Amino acid sequence: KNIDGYFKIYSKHTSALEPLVDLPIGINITRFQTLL
Amino acid sequence: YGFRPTYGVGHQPYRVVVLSFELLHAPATVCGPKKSTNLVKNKCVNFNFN
Repeated sequence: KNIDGYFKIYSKHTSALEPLVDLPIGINITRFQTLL
Repeated sequence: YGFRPTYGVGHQPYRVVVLSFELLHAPATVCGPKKSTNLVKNKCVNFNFN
């Protein structure tokens, strides 16, 4: 999720997800790509 | 320049450092030093936690 210039993510390993990080990065994100 | 140790004060080398500040529409990351005091209990007092 990215909103108001902050990029924060959630994660949980084996329920609700805990917060994990946050960046004050203010870039404009429009596309998504994964790598393996 | 040719700086010599026997030159006058007007000709001595001087190191100059200039600090610049910039503000934009991005979340700022540089701020100034804060304060922080002690911690009393069992008394009706004013507090400020972050």
